[PDB]
Amino acid sequence: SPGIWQLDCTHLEGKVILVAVHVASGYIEAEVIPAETGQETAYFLLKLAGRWPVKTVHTDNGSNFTSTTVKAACWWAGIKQEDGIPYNPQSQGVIESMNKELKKIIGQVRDQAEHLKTAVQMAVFIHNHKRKGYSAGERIVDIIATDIQ
Amino acid sequence: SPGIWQLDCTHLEGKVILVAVHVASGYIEAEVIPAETGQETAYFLLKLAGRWPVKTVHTDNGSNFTSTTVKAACWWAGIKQEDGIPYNPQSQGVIESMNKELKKIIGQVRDQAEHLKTAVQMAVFIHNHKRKGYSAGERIVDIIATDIQ
Ligand SMILES: C=CCN(Cc1ccccc1C(=O)NCc1ccccc1)Cc1ccc2c(c1C(=O)[O-])OCO2
Ligand SMILES: C=CCN(Cc1ccccc1C(=O)NCc1ccccc1)Cc1ccc2c(c1C(=O)[O-])OCO2
Repeated sequence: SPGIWQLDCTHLEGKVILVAVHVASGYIEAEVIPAETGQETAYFLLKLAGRWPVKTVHTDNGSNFTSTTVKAACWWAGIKQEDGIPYNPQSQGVIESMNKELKKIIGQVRDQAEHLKTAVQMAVFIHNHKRKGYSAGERIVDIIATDIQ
Repeated sequence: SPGIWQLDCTHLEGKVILVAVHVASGYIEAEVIPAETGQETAYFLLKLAGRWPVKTVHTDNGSNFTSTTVKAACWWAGIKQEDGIPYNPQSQGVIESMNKELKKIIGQVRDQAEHLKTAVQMAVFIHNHKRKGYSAGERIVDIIATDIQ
């Protein structure tokens, strides 16, 4: 549970926003890329796993699941690459809700940056600090610290 | 001190590696950029602060300290922007040592990636996971969790 992340890909302004969600906390990391490729996805996971103890990744689609570059990054970083089949139906909904919330925040900050990537990082900030009470940033640290002890 | 980070800029292969060190743990995040500008430094800090509770940043040089874009990002993200003067002489040495260790790791992984940015993320991964016994990634989580509690 402390080590499980889910990949999520959403679109805006003709660009792609790749998101990793820490399932147990709702904490996120995201980046803007021109298109979702195996190489972009691989690099994103390598970044993520150098930063948090990533044990398992539920990939966002079958192409990233199949991708030999994505499998190579997961091998490199010690990550168990799994499919993203929502055996729990509530998962599709949580992710769609998350994409809608993130797009809302992006629109609230959109005029504060020329580039979409800036707005996306502002939205990540607001999302992770939003007190729900604890924030997602607080919850991820507590979950992992509890795990280490 | 759970919220204090130090910026560090180093060079390799005619490119710039921008590093943020979490002082109390030695945990790092880094990126490759073509040149250190205020815009690049501002964007990097915005990413960092959406991911960890960044309270204070010791800037790496006077230009980033002066930079109005860097000040604007620190304002946006709630970061107290400070100078980086090593009033403590041991700070120079610690950072110099980290740069040499990071470059060493980059050399050990260099052939496993075409692009320097890939090698740099591999190096961040090895650095944050190295047990010295706890790893820097373990120490940062514990420091911040204790703080939240
Ligand atoms: C001259 C700086 C460039 N602009 C100015 C701007 C243009 C249009 C609207 C507002 C602003 C503004 O000053 N917002 C406050 C602010 C500044 C920095 C960080 C957070 C908030 C911000 C910026 C900086 C670094 C970046 C960027 C961008 C970006 O515009 O996307 O993209 C990659 O790294
Ligand atoms: C087909 C992918 C391209 N290469 C292949 C390669 C070229 C030269 C030497 C080795 C390799 C190799 O397969 N290493 C294993 C490996 C693959 C992925 C992640 C970690 C380790 C890796 C790569 C992937 C994504 C990226 C990259 C790069 C990069 O080469 O820098 O840069 C930004 O996103």
